[PDB]
Amino acid sequence: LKFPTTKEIQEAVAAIADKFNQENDLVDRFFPEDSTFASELELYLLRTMTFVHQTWSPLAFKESRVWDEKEILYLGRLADEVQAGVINEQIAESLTWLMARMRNRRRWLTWQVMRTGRITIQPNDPYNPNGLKYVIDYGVTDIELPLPQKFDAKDGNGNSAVDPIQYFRDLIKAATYFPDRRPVAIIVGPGFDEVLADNTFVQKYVEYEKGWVVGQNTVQPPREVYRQAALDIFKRYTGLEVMVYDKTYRDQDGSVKYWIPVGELIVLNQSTGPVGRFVYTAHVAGQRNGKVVYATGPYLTVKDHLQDDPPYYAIIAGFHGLPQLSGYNTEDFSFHRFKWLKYAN
Amino acid sequence: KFPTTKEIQEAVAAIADKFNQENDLVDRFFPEDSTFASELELYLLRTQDAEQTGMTFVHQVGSTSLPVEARVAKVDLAKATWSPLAFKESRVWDEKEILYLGRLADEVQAGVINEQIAESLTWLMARMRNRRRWLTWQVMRTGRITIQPNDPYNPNGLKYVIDYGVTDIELPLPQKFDAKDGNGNSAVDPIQYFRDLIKAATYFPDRRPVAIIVGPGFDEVLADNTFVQKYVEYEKGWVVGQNTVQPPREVYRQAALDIFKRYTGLEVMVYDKTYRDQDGSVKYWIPVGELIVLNQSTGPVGRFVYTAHVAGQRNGKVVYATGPYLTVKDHLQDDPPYYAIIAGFHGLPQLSGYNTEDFSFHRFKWLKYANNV
Amino acid sequence: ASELELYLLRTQDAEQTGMTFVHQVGSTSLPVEARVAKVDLAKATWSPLAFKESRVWD
Repeated sequence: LKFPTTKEIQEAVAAIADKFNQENDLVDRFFPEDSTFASELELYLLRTMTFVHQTWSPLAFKESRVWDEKEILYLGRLADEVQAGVINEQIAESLTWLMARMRNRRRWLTWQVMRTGRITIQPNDPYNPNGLKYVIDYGVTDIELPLPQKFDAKDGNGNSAVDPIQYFRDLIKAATYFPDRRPVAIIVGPGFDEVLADNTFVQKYVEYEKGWVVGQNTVQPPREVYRQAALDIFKRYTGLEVMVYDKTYRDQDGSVKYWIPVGELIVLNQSTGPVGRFVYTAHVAGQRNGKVVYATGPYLTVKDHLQDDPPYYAIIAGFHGLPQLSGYNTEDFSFHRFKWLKYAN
Repeated sequence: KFPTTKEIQEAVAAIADKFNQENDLVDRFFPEDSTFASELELYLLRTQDAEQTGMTFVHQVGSTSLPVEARVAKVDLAKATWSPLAFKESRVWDEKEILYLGRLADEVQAGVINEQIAESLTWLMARMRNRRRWLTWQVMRTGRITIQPNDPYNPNGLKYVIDYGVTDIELPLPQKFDAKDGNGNSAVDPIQYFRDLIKAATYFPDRRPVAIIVGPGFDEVLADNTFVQKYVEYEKGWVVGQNTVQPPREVYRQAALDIFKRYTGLEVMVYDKTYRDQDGSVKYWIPVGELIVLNQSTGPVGRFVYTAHVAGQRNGKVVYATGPYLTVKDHLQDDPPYYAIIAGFHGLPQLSGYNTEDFSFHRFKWLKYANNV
Repeated sequence: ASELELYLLRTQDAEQTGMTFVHQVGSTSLPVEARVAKVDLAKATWSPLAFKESRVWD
C-alpha cells in the first residue's frame, strides 16, 4: 500500500523546517526570510520627520529528486501490512535530504552574494542540469577594502609587516567624523589568527603589559598561545566584535567549503543586524478548479506515478525565490555596508 | 485565466484576413491548394497549343486511315520523385510572465492577455507567410531547393535537395552591364540585349522575354550605361556636345526605367521585400544586381499545395484538416513550467504544367552582373 | 497602468521574418524559438509624468 498522508506530509514538512530553523546561523540572520505576493522583478531596493505643528528579474529554484518507483512498489507490495509505517520512514529521510539541500541552496545564495557581491551561474555546475546564466549587480560603494600591504609578510625571526590594530586605529581616527565608516563588527568563519600570532609588534605590546620583555625576562612569545589569545588581544586593542560562523557544502566536488572565505575577514561598518533580504516570491501551483492563488510559503506536495505506464516516483517542494540587497541610500545611489580586505596570497 | 477557443480561432482568422488583404506578387503566382495526398508530384503537366499544332492527313479516297502518331502521352509516361517538407512551429511562454500577468491583470485578465494572444498569432502568421515566400522565391531564383544548417532557421541540418530539372535556370552574360571602357562607357545596351533575346526567340515560342522582376535598385547601373544615357539624351533632345555639357545622374535615373519599359516592352515589376533570419541584416529575396525574367507569358505559374494534416486522428476512421490549423497546449499542471500554443501546416509549392512533349520547361531565367557596390 | 514603459520593444515587422523552423516529420518534436521574441530583459527606466492644472478668477 503506497498511501501517504497529506496533512501528515505538511506536519512532517513543518517538523523538518523546525529542525532546519533550529540550526540558526549568522548569514541566515543577515539575509532573512520574507514572502511577498508581488515580485515585479525588483531586487536592488532603496530603504533608509514628525513635524512639530501649531533592477533584475527574479532568480528562482525548486527541488525534486527521483527514486526508483519499481523498488518502491517492490518494497510496498512485499511488506504489505506494515507498509505505511515502513514507507513513512523513507518519506522522512527523503524530506530530510530535501530540506538539507534546500537550506544549502538558500544559504549558498546568501554566502555567494556576500563574499563575492554578485551572482552569476554557469552551465558547468553539476548542482543543476542546465545552468542558464543570469547576472545581478551590487549597488555598493566599495565591494572590498583597500590595503597598504599584505599581512602575512615576514621580517626577521617572526614578525608581520603591517599592524591591523594600528590600521583599524587609523580607521577609527578617520571615521570619528563619519561613524558610518567605522567598522562595528568583523566576521571570520575559518581560521584567521595565524597572522595575528605572527605580529611580534602585537606580542611585544602584550608583553609590555605583561612585563616580561622579549629580550629580558622571556625568550620567545609562542604563537600557539596567540592562535587563541589574539582575539581577546585584538578586541582589547581596537575595540570591535569578532564572530565565528562556518558550515559545510554538499556538491559534486565533496570539498567542504567554508562560507566565509578562508584567511582574510568580512567587515560591516554602517550598522548591525540584517543586511539585505532573501525574498521568497510566488510559486506556480494548480490554478484551481476555481481561480488563481500564489503560494506564500515554500509549497510542498507529493507526486504519484502509479497510474502512468512510464513510472517514476518522486516528490517536489516547489517554490520560487529572489535575492534582495541592502536598502540603498536616499543621498547617493551606491550604499556601502559590507567590505573585506584580502591577504590570501 | 484564458480566453475562448472559438474566439481565438475567429481572431486568428481576422489576423489572416488582415494579412491576406495585403497581396503580393508571389501570392498571385502560387495560390493555395490542398490535398489529402502526400506523394508530392514534382511537376504538373499541361501542354496543348499552336506550337504543339499538328494537322490532319492527306488521305486518298476509299483506303484505310493513316492513324495518329501518339508521341505525346507516350512520352509523358514518367514517375516523379519528391517529398513534402512540412513546416510546423509552436511558441511557448515562461511561467514567470504567466504569473506576472496573472498578478498584473487581476482586474481585467481578459484584454491584457488577449492582446498578447493577438500579437503572438499575427507574428506567427507572418513567419509562416515568409517561410512560404522563402520556399517559392528560393526555388524561382535557383531552380532547385537546397537546405543546410548554416541558414539560421536550421539548427538541425535536416537537409533535402529538391531539384525540378529546369533546363537553363540562368543566362550567360559575357560581362556585366556597367563595364567601363574608353574613359568610361557601357559594355552593353540592355535593351538591345533583350531584343537579341527576342531575335533568338523569333522561331521559338517560349524564349521571348515577356515580363521581368527585380527586387532592389538596378537603375543606377542603367544610368551608368552610356547606351541608356544616349537614349535619354535623344529623348529630351539634348546633346552633350552641343546642347548640354553635363546633365545630372538623376535625370538619367528618373528617365532610365521609363525609357527601358517603353523601348523593351516587358513589364518591370519591383517586389523587394523583407527578411532577416536572426542576423539583423534584413535582406531582399532577390539579391542586388541580378534579375529574374519571364519569357513564356505573364500569369499564374505553379501551384502551392497543402499536404495533409498529421494529428491525433480520432476514435475511428480518419480524416485530416485541409488548411493551416491551430490548437492550444495548457501545461499549468505539469512539472516543466510553461504555456504554449501551436499552429503549423504541411505543404509544398508545385511548379506549373510541364511541356508534355519534352522534359524541357523554362518559363523563367535570371542573369548575374552585380560586380561592384 | 502607469507602467513607466518608456522604450517599447516590439519588433513586430515583416523585416524580422526569420523563417518557420525546418523539422523532420515523424521524428521527435522541436518547438520554435520564443527567445526570438525575448528571453530575459531588465525593467523599464521611466518616471511617468503628469499634467494637472486649474483655472481661477476672483
